Amino acid sequence: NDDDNTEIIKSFKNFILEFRLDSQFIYRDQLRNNILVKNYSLTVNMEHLIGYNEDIYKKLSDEPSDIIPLFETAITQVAKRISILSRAQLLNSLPTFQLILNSNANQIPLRDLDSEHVSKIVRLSGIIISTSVLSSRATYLSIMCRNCRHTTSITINNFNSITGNTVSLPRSCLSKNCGPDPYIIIHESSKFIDQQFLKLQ
Amino acid sequence: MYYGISQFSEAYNKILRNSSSHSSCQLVIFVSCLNIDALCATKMLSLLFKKQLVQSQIVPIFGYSELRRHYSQLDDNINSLLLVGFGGVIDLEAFLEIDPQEYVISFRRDIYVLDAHRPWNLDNIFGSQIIQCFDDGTVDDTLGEQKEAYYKLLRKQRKKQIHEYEGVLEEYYSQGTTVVNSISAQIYSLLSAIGETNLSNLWLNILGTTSLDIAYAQVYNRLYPLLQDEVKRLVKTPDTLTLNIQPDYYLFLLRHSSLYDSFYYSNYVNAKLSLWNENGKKRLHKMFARMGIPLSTAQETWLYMDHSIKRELGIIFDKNLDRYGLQDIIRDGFVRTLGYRGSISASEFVEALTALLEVGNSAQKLTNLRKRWVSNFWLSWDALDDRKVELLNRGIQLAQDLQRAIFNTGVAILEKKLIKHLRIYRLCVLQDGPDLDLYRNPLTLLRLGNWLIECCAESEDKQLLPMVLASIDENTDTYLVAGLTPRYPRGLDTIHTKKPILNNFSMAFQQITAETDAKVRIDNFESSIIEIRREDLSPFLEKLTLSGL
Amino acid sequence: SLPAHLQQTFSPEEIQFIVENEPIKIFPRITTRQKIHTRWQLITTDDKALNNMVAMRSTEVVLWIALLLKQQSKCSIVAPQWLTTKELDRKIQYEKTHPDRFSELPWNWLVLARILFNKAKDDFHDPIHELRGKIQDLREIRQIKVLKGLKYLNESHLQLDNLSLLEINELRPFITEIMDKLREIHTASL
Amino acid sequence: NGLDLMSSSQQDTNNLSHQEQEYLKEYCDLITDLKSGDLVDIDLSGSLVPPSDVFIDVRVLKDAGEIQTEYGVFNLIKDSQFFVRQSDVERLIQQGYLQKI
Amino acid sequence: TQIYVSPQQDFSDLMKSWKNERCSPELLPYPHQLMKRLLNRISMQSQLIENISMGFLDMQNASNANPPMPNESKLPLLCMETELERLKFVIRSYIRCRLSKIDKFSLYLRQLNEDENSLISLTDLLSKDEIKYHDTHSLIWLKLVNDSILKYMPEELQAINDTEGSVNMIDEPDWNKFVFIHVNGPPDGKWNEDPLLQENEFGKPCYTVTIPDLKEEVELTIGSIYVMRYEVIRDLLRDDKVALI
Ligand SMILES: [Zn+2]
Repeated sequence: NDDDNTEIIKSFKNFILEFRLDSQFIYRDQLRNNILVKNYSLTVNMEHLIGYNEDIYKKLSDEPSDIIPLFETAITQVAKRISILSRAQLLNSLPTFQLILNSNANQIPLRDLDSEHVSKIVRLSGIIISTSVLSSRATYLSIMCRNCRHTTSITINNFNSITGNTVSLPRSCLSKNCGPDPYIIIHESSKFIDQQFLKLQ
Repeated sequence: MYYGISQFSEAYNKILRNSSSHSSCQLVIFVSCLNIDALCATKMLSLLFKKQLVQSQIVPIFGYSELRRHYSQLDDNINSLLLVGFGGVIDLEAFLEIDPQEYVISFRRDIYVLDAHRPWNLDNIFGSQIIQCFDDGTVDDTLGEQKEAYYKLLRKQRKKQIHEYEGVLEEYYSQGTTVVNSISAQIYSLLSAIGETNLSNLWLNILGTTSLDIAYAQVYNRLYPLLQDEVKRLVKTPDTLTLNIQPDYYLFLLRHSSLYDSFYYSNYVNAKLSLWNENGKKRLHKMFARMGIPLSTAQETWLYMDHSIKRELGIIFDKNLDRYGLQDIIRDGFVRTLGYRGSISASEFVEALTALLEVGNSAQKLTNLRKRWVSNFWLSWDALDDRKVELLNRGIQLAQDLQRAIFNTGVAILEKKLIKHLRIYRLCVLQDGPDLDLYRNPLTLLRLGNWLIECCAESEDKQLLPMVLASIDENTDTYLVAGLTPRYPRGLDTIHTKKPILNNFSMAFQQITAETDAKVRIDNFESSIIEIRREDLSPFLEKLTLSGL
Repeated sequence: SLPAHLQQTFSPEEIQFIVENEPIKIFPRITTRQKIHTRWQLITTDDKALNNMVAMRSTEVVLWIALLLKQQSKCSIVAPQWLTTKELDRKIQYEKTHPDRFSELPWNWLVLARILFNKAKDDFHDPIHELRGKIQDLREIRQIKVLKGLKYLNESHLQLDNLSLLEINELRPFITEIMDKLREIHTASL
Repeated sequence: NGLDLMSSSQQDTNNLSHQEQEYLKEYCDLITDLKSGDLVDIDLSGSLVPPSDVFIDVRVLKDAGEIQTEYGVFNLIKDSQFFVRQSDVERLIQQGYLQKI
Repeated sequence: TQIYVSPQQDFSDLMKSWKNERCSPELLPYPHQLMKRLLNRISMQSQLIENISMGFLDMQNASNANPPMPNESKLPLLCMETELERLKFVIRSYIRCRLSKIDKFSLYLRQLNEDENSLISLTDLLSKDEIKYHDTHSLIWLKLVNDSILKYMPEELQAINDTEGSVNMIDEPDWNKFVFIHVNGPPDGKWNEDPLLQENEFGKPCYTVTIPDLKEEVELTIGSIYVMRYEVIRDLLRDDKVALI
C-alpha cells in the first residue's frame, strides 16, 4: 500500500530533478526563483510530462485526485532538499506546495459534459459572472481530549475524490473508559488556507 | 562518362589542391533554389567543407538570367565553381561564351556541374574539357551508341555516314525530361567512399531521397534498400539519438494533427473515396464507425489521444482497411527522436520544409518576388539545425494552412468541371476565385496540379493525357502556365513501368516560341513552367493544339 | 574601456578569455618532431613543447591552442582529475558535512566545465549528463552557502576563502555599493 | 572610428548646437591624431570583445559589388553566406553591412 | 623592469597591470619599459609573418610549382596571427581604460601637477601622447564652456577651478572604495624573507594592516580573498604583495 506511493513519489522526484533540455534544468531553477520570492508553487507543462515518460501520464489521467497529492508532496520534499542545509542534523515554515498544470488538449463545451466525464481532467472555456467571498479551510488541526486529555494532530488534504473524504473524530481514545469521540479543536496553533467559489456561464 | 562514381574522390582532392588557402575564398557554390534535394546536398557539402576549414560562399539563384549575370560578376580568382541542381540539359559554353583558349595555360578554372535530369546535353559531355560533371552511371551504358556518331561527326558515297550520324543525333534528342537519381544519394555515396559518414549525413540523405516520393516513386523504390541497409549498419537519457524503421502511412501530418484531419486531407484517401462530395464524408464516417474509434475521440490531438487505441492502431487498420481498397496506405518509414522533444518522421519534415519554402517572412515586382523567394530559401536553410524548433512548428502550421487552401480550391474546380477535355490533352484555367495570390509560387502550383493529377488518375477513365494548368496575377496581367505529366496509380505492378512518362511540354514551348513572336519569358530552371500574356494565351494554345507533340 | 559602466567590472567574455589563457594537457594525433617543418616560434608560449612533440605522449599546451587542434583531428584533451564522479562525490560530501566552509576548488570553476562540455564531448569516460547534474548540485549548494553567509555585512572587511571567478564577479557590484554606502554613512557620522 | 558616420544614429546631427558640433569635430581630430603616434599598428577604435573563435559564418545584409581583401576578394551578393576568418570582416560588421555573426 | 626572464614574463606583467588598472579607483603610474619591449616584439613578429607569407605567395604565383603542404604550414601562421590579435586586443583595452581614467580626473591631475611641493610628476604617470591628449582636451572643453556659459557670468565666479564657497569642483579619487584582493604573498619563491610578514597559530604567515578610522588591526594571510578598502592597501598593491581581482 505505502510502497506504491513511495515509488510514485520517487518517480516524480526523478522527473523533476532530471528533466533537462540542452543545458538547463528548467524546473529546479523555477523552484529556486519561486522560493526566493515566497511563491511556493510550481507549474508543470503536460507535454514535457508526456515526453519524459508515458506511464506517469497514464496514472495521472486515470485517478487524478489520488495521484496529485503524491506529486504535490514530492515537490515540497525536493524544495526542502534543494533549499535548506541539513547542518549534520528550526523554522521549516514551508507548507505543501501548490501544483499548477497547463495543457493544449481539445476543448469540451459545457453542455457536452455528461456522466462519462466523472473524475477526469477536462479543459473548457466560459465567462465569469460572480465571485464569492473568500473562506478559510483547515490543513493541520490540533485536537485535544477531555477525559484522558492528551494532544493529537490531524493532517488533511484538500483533494477528496469522494463525497465524504472526512475523518471527523476517531472512534474510542488512543491507548481510561472515555466517550466515543471526546475530542475538541484547539483553534490556536492551527494552520489555515483560503478557498473561493466562482460561477461560470 | 567524365567522372565515374569511383573517380569522385580524385575530383574532390583536386578541389582541395585548387581551393585550400589561408586568406582567399576560392570556391563558389550556386544552388538550384526551390528544390529540397539541392538544399540537402548543399547542407551536406557545407558541413563537409566546414570540417576541413575550407573557406567558401553560398549563393542561391532563381533563373538563367541570374545565373549568367552572376557568372559575369565573378573574378578570375575563384578557381572552383559548383553548380548543383541544374545546368545538365544545356550547353554552358554557348550560354556563358566560354573561350577554352582564354582559360588555357589548361585548367585555369573548374566548373563542377551536378544535376539529376536524365536527358541532357551530349556536347557538354563529349566536347569540352573545362565543363565537368558527375555521372550517375548513365553514359557508360545507355550512351554507348550516340558517342560514336558524335565522335565521327565532330568519296561521293560518304554522305550515308553523315545521314546516319544526323539520324542518330535526332533519335537521341526528341526525348522528354525525366529524373532518375538523387544528388544527395550521390554525395552520400562519395562520403561513404571517403569515410566521413555519421547520423547528420544519414538524416540529410534520408530527407533528400524521400523528397522524391511524390513524383518519382520508381526512383524512391530503387533507392530505398540502400538506405535501409545503411541505417541498419549505423535508458532514455536526454541525449539519445534514435533512427528507427517504424511503420508509417500515406497521411498528412499524422503525428501533429488529429487522425480525422489526417484521413480527411490525405491525398490518396481523397482520390480513392471522392471526399469532395457528401458521399465521401458518409463513407469516411462508415470507416470510423466500423473501426470503432469514437468520432469525438478521433477528433483529438495525437498527444492526448487514447493510449490503448494508439497501441492497437496497427491491428485496427490491418483488420478494417481491406474492404475498401485502402490497404496500399501502409508503408515503412524513418523516425527520428532526440531527447524529450518528441518524435518526427521524414514525410512530415519534408512537408514542413516545403511549406516554409512556399510561405515565409512589372519587372520590379517580379524581381521583388524572386528576392522574397530567395529569402524564404535562406530561412528554410536556417531552420535545418536542431537548435531551432520555433522555425519548424511554424512550418508545420503553414503546411496545414496551405493544404487546407489547396483542398478548398480543388473541390471548387472539380465541382465546376472547368477541366476541358480535348482530343490530346486536358486543359484548366483559373480565371477568378479567392486567394489566387498564393498560386504565384511554382511549387504551390505544382502541389495543386499533383492533387488534381491524383484525383483524375483515380478514376474509371482509360485515357492518359497531359494536363495544362494556368493562373492569373492581376498586378502583372500575365498567365503562369505549367505543364504536367500523367501518373499511374500508386497501387500498380512494376511490369507496366518500363519507362516513366516523358515531358514534351518544354520542347513544345520552345518550338512555338522559336517560330512565333509571343511575349513570353522562359527563365525558370524547370523548363516546363513559362510565363505568358493574357492576350497571347489563346492563340498560343491553339498553336499547341495544332503542333506535333 | 568606458561603455557606460563596463569600466568597473569584467564582462563574462573577458573572464572566459582570462581562464582559457591557461595550460592544459593534450594527447596529440600527429607528429612534427624535427628531422634529425616550420618552427612555431610564438612569443607568449614555450615553443619547445609544440616543436619537440610526438604522438601518443603527454605534453602541456595553452588551452586555446588545444581547442584549435580539437577543432581539427589533431587533439585529444585530457580531462582534469576533478571532472569525475568519484571526486565530485567526496566534494559534495565535504560541503554537506561542513556547513560553514567553502570547499577547496580551483578558481576556474564552472568555466573550464562549460568549455569542456561544449567542445570536448566525446572524450569523457563518464556520461556527460551525470557530471552536469553533479556540477549543478554543487552550484546550488554553494549558492545556498553564499546566501547564508551574506546576511552580515560589516563596514570594516570581509573574507571569502574559496569563491571562484564568476561567483565573485556576479556579486561584486552589490557588495561593493552596499559596503561603500555603509562606510560613508559611518564616516559622515563622525 | 572618428568619422561621425554621416553616411548612416541621427542623420543631420542638427539637434546639436553649433558649438557642440565644432567640439565634436575637434574631438574627432584628437581621435585621429591619437592613433597617429606610437600606436600606429594597433586599431584603438576596433572591437573590444575578446577574440574567441577564428572562423565564423557571416550572412550578407546589404548588396554591393566586390571588395578586395589581403590575398583575396569578397563579392557582396545580396543574401549570401560566407565561411571566412573572424578578424577579416570586423570592419564590415561594425559598419553594418554584414549580419548573423 | 631592467631585464627580461622571458617574453612570457612580460605578458604576465602586462596582464597583471591591466587587471590592476581596470579596478583601481586611482590613476596608477606608467610602465614604459614593458610596452617598449612589447611594441618592438609586435613589429618584428608582424614583419616575419608578412615576409614568409609574401615568400610563399611569390613561390605559388611565379609558376604552378607545388602548393604548400597543409601540414605544419597553415596551423603555425594561424597561431601567430591569432596570438597577435589577442595581444593587440589586450593592449587596446588597457590603453582605452587609461584614456577614460584620464578623461575623468583631468582637473585634479592638472591641479596636482602644478604643485611644486608634491613629489609626483605628471611625466611619470602619463605617456607623452596622453599629455597631449589631456592638454588639448582641457583647452577645447574650456573654450566650449567659456563661449557657451562663462561669457555671461560676472567676474566673481568665472573660474571653473574655484575651491571656495559652498561646493568645490575638483574630483579627487575615492581612496576608500572597497575592492576585491587576493593576497599573492611575496613574489620570491622563498616567500619568507619579507620584513613585514608575521605568523599566527598553525604558522600561516600573514601581514598586519591597520585602519585609523576604526582603530582596528586586520590579519591578511596568504591564499585568502578579502574585501577591504583601498586607502591603506596602496603600498601592498604597489609592492606586488597583493593582486586585485
Ligand atoms: Zn485517553
